[PDB]
Amino acid sequence: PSMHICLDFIPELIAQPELEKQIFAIQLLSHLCIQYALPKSLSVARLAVNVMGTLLTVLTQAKRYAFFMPTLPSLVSFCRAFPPLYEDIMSLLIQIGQVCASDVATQTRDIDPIITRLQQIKEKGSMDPDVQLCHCIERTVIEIINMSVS
Amino acid sequence: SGACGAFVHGLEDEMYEVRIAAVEALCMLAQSSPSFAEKCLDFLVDMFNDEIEEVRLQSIHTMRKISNNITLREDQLDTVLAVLEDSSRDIREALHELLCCTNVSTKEGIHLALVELLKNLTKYPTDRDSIWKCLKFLGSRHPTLVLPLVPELLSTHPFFDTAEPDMDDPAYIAVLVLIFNAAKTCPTMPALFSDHTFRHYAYLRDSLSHLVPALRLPGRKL
Amino acid sequence: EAVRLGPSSGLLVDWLEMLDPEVVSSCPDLQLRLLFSRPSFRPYLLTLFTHQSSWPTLHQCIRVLLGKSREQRFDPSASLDFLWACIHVPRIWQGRDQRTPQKRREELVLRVQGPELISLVELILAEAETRSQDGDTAACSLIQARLPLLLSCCCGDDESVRKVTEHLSGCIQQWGDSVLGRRCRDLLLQLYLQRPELRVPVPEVLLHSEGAASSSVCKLDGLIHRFINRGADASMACRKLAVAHPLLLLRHLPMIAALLHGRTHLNFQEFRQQNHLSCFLHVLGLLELLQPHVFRSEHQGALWDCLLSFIRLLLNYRKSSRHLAAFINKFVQFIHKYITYNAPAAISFLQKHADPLHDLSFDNSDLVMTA
Amino acid sequence: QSEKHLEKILNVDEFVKRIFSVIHSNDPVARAITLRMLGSLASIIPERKNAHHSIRQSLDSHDNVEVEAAVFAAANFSAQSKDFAVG
Repeated sequence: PSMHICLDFIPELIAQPELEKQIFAIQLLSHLCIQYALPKSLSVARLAVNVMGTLLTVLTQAKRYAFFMPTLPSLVSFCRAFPPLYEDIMSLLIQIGQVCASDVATQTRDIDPIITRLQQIKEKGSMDPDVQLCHCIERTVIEIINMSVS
Repeated sequence: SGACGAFVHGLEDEMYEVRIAAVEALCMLAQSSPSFAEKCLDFLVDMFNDEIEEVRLQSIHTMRKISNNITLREDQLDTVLAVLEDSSRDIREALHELLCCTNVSTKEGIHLALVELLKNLTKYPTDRDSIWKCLKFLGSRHPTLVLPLVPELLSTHPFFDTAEPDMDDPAYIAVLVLIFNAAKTCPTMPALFSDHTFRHYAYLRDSLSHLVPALRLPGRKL
Repeated sequence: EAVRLGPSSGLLVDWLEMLDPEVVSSCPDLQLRLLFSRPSFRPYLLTLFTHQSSWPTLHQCIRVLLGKSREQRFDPSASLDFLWACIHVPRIWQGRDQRTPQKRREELVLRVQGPELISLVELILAEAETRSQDGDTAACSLIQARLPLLLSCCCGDDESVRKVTEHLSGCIQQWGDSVLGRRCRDLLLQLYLQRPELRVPVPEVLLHSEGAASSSVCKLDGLIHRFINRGADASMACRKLAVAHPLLLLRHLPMIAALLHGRTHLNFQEFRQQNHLSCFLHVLGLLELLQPHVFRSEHQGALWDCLLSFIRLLLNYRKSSRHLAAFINKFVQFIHKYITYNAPAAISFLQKHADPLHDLSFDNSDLVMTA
Repeated sequence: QSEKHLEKILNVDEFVKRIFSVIHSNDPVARAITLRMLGSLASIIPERKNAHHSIRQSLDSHDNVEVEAAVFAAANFSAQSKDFAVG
């Protein structure tokens, strides 16, 4: 029960030059928001969404993949805990998606996930990192939609 | 064949010793005949600004004796303001007994009466028992009229669940007991409750039973 | 188990906890028969087996007790609170914060299997048919009390779907309509359960989780009607929920009938923008979309007659029939309600006898007498 | 230890407030010590509703020492305070 105090050093943990510290801070804040619901928690979650959105344009592909693979369930839990953030998250997701839409078309692939736009989700191996990131984005959006609709 | 008045011309004519007899005849004729009340309640309400300590209590009495098959939509402000103009130590209990046995048309009158009782509580905390009893009677009379007002009385948030009020606050226990008394015949009362409302009901029910009734909450037992 | 030792029985109980550390240690069948049978020291031995047995043995006892078996080798009266104690063992919750769960969905649950849950619900519905002196309301209270653990042991949409699709036959001591109607607590959106509940027509006061959203939508619609972007879900989501889940609207009709009571205050009906024409048309359309629900069973007249009196007062206090489509829609709804059932007319005649003396025109005499 | 010298206290409200201001912490040992202290003061404040509510809330807490302290305080406050007994 003494985990809420960790919020007081969650932003300080974000402003770190190491990507692992930032990912861990984002995940810890995600769990704290899915556990505790406070206006301060909402402010820290908004700051985390902002610092995640500003890190999309200052990271290379090899770092973008490793930074945005674990941190998408964090956005899912942020949506589950804070309704008013929905739009922002969606916008953010869209941006990231479009970035991936430009990363897959750059180099030739083996599965070609571009034509898979007209596909549906099926309830419920070794691939390309960009294709894996696209699939992770799609899956997290599906979970967000299923949580908000139900 | 009737070609006279003495009903709308016999009130504001002379000293109140005849006004008392007039309102006595009025309540005596309204008790027997079930009709005639919908057209005399306006006249019985608008006679409150009489600046006389005698006509006020008599108006409370004649309204309490006719508190049946009557409505109240906008005539409440002219009959409730008798507690702010002066102390009226012996008239306040009569006014509270009147306000609880009557019926309210819409929820606006309920909200007005509630905020006025909260003002009387925060200004005069020496008669909290009468306030709790009148709120109990009001909740037992018509519990539906407060259903669209449950999330508006207590401070609740759909995704925050914070700002817990004080336990021993004489301002929140009144709303709590009113909700608990209106929770008797409501189909889905705990659908809009907060997290601490269940434990507040569990504590108030086991401490006192003359104001908080028994419910069927899923958290509680028996 | 055989001798009827009155006073010395407790002494034997001592020998059950002095030379026998684990209950299921020597013979499982005899101990299972002694604990769960078809006496006095039963709760003490149950507490001993709950707080003194190892976890593999406890899971084995749970899986052999809740298994598919019609031999009646286990008492469900003890099985229910045994499972409730095994789920709420104080060692499982050692020192975490007191009473801070997520009311939207419980995460920490006890996972079960298909046939295990099937046998569990079977024995639950079977033992709840005795009714020696409980009556009818006590059975519903017991079902509501044991519903939390029933929803906690499954924790899944597939399990809920498998539960709602299993409806037994018979006509004596069914007790299945209550369980099929209890789906409103889990916010179930299955059409089969809704159809079964509509066919059963069983009125229940069960606490629903989706009732809060309906109440909030109704309050928002009322506020938007009384004030005049909030009008989007005020007229499009309400009727959708009505045509999809009519039971929720039928149960919320009490608090809806208490609204729109501003007709007696403002008798002009010509200067109001939406506080006298929007909400009335909305509730009239909601009642029109529930033709099969207007002629339903009892426990709804207190709302039906209230809505009828409100509509009559709104029509009488109108500015000499200021609305044409609303009056025709109300007349059509009244005719459909009188043709679908005879109780609606017998209950509304007391108000019609007085309403027929207000208009006395060619409009009120319609029901009073393509492709 | 000093129980007989407890009724000769002039300022009781401030003392009880300073004692109770530490029961809202998240430390279970601190809450248990506060409950034991309140139970030790069950001879001078048998009508404080805040103490009754605290004992009622912390009686079914997820702990081991706080539950025992709540039981001790409940026995002390049930010796006197008929209302606490019936509650």
